[PDB]
Formats: sequence, C-alpha cells, structure tokens
Amino acid sequence: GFVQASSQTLVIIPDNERITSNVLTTFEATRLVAVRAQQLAINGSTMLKKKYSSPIDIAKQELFNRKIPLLVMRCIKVTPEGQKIVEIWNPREMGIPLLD
Amino acid sequence: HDIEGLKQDFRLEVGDILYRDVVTGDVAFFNRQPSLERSSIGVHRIVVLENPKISTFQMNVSACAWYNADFDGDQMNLWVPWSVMSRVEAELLCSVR
Amino acid sequence: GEDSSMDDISAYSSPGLDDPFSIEDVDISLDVLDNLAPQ
Amino acid sequence: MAMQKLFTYIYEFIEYRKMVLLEEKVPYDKFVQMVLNTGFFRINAETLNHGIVSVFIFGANGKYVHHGGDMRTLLTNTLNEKKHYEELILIVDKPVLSKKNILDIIVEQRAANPTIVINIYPYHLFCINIPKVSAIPKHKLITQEEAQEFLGREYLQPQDLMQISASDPPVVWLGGRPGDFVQIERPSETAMHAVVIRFITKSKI
Amino acid sequence: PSIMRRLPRKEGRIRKSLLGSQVWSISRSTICGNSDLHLDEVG
Ligand SMILES: [Mg+2]
Repeated sequence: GFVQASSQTLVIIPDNERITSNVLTTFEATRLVAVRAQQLAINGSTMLKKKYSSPIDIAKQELFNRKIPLLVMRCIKVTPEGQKIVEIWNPREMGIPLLD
Repeated sequence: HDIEGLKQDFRLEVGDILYRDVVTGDVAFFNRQPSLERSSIGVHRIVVLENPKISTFQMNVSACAWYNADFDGDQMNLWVPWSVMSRVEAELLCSVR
Repeated sequence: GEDSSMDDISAYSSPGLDDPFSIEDVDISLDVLDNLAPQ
Repeated sequence: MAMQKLFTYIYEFIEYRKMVLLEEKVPYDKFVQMVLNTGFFRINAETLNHGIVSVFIFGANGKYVHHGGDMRTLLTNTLNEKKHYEELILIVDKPVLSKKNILDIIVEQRAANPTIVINIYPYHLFCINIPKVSAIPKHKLITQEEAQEFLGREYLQPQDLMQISASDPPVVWLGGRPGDFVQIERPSETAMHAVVIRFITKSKI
Repeated sequence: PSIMRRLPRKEGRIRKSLLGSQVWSISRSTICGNSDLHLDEVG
C-alpha cells in the first residue's frame, strides 16, 4: 500500500498567538549552545567581539549576548489533513535560564 | 594518524581533529551501579593525580551521597566526553550541582 | 527382571516462577557485584 | 440492610438528578412487601425535557434475576408501554451482574430498542449519597460548546483526554452518557486543588 | 539454536544489545576518599 506518508505544510503560528513560554528551557538553551558550538567547530565564523579559545565559550557568550544565529521551533501539532502547526521563537529575544 | 608515526613536515591544519590527553578541569561522567536515582550519573571536574602509584577514583566523602557509595570496595565508572555536543550537555545539564 | 542393562540412568543420580534472589532485572556488571555488599 | 439504604438513597438519587417523581411515595414496609411479592419495585420520574425515567429495584430472591424469560417479558412489556421513555435503571443484586443470561437479555433489549438507554446497576451504587462521599471529588458535566472551546485552545481531540466510564458512580449520579465531558475539580496536595476534564466512554455492563 | 531464542531474556537481543551497550572510551576503578577535592571534582 501507500507506505510513503504525504508531505506536510509548515504552519507557523503568528507571533501574537504563541502560547508557549518566552523563556528558554534548560534543555533548549543546552541544545542551542551545543549546536552552535559544533557549527563553530565547523566554520569558526562568529560576530562575537571578545576572543575565546574554545567553541563552547564562544557559543555560551553568543547566547548570553543575544547574538546566536539560531531559531527554536516548537512543534505544536500534526493535523491529519497535512498541516504541521509549529511555533518559531527567537532566542535573541527570549529569557535565558540559569546556566551556571 | 598516530603521533609516533608522524611525518617530518606534519603540522596542524584548520579542520583537523586533535585527540589530546585528559587534563585538570575537563568534565567527566561519574557512575555507580546500580543506577537507581538520576544522580547516579553525575558530571565532575577532573583533577588528574600526578602520582603514578595511584589507581583509584578519588572523590570527596560528601559526594558519596549522590551515588549511595562508600569506600569498602565500591567500583565506579568514568568516561570523559570527547564530543563538543556531549561536553556542552555535560557541564550545562548533568553537572552535580 | 534381574537385568541391569536397560535400567533408567536418571534413577541412579536421583534421591529416588521468578527466582526471588536472582538479579535478572538488575543490569549490573558481574565484576562490580561488591557494590551490593551490605557492609 | 441494603433495602433500607436503597429506599432512601434511590429517592436521593432521583432528586440529585433533578427529576420530579410521578407516583406517590409509599412507606418502607409496603415497599419491602411489594419487592417480596411482586418481585420488584417501580419508581417513575420526569426529567426537565419531559423524558420519563423508570427505576426497577429487583429483589435478590425474585424470579426476574434467576430466569431470563421473566426478565425478557418484563422488559419487552415495559418498553412497549406508550410512555416517553429515555432511561431505565434496573437495580439488581451484585451476583446478578455475573449471570450471563440476564445480561444477554439486557443487551438484546438494548439492540431491539436503540434510542432508549438501558442500564443495570448493583445495589451499592444507590446505598449512599454518592456525591457527598468524602473521597469522591466534585464532578460536573460540561456542555459540548465549552468542551469544544477548551479542546480547540489545547489543540486536542476528544480521544486524547483521560476517559471515564459511564457506569462510574459519580457519573451515574450525574447522568453522564458516552460522548459527554465531565469536569472534575479535585483536591491536590501540591497545588491545593486541580481541574481535569474527562471524556465519558461506554458503560462496562 | 534458533532465531527467536536470541530475543527474549536479559542476555537476549533486546535487553543486552538494544537497551544497553558495550562502549569504548570508558574507565572503571575502585573509589577512594579524598578530603582535598571539591564536591564537584573527581580525582
Ligand atoms: Mg560497599
């Protein structure tokens, strides 16, 4: 039979209708820093001003200084008509948890 | 390439991966079995013991409460994250604080 | 009736559901079992 | 002493469900006399939307619970009576719930009468004022429009909610039907109280 | 030996190979006390 599931269309909730929190979870901040540190290990191209000798410190400082070039997508629902309703959050405009 | 089989004209180039020794300040996961609570695996900062006659994992007695451990002959596992992603997760999520 | 050639062999080495003490659902190494010592 | 408790709390159950009694209430002595001789006691009530609800209390030694023919005859004649029936409650002793033949007559009368709700309940379900039991949180049926608004805000389907049987004693005293939603306000030792919404499913018997 | 005998028990496919793992880059030793180490440090 039709094993292949049909393609989905990405439905982005307008920014004034988002229901999830404006504060990053510790999981999300850790994921952002890990992903960005791996990207820097790939390229090394950053807009951070101060010099750091490791990708991890550059990633944390980019998150803390609100310069991280990543977006958080929170998948809210998969409609059985084909839509994938998600929320897009900008970590540069979000609260940052206690990463100590 | 191994470091003892390394060429005369060899040098580090941007994009190479250097596998270096574990130094003081590195993070490591510390585990005692059976792993019954979620503090049974915790991330500690490594202090390397330069004395060549020491084969034991050493820790503060107040850290034993995380692992239900004591010093009658318990053995514990230790692995050091080498991946960047796992190193970030170790110090931001799994640190014993 | 006196033959012994076809005697039951299991009738010599004989007098005539979970194991409560088995670590079956405990995923612990066998070289570490001293961590279970009562002390 | 199940008969004594029933004689009071069945009428408390009728009042809690917001119905008007149709006959004059008889005293308890002749209630037991009618249960022992006639084999059952019949209580009729009128709902706000003019539906008629009849409750049959069957004695534990009566013929209707031991012989399926008598039960089939009684249910056939009562459901053929020209009344605006909407709900029949057959209160039987607990062991009767394990008799396959009686339940077979029950489900066959259900099949022959698809628009009439037929339910058979044990004794203990009407031997208390169930809502006033301390261990029972506050149950309350909610409308389909409010439940739809709640589910729309939550991006949920009715099949994702926690579910509750229609034979649950608080739901029975509410009169909840499968497909309905019951909001339960319950005590919490973490937040001092909580609210959940459950989806009412089919009765077990 | 059979194909489905490999699956069931604690030494079987699912519990020994899938739900657990032999790994590289790991060390084990007897633990010892050291009062000069911080609580978040391991010697
Ligand atoms: Mg010990």
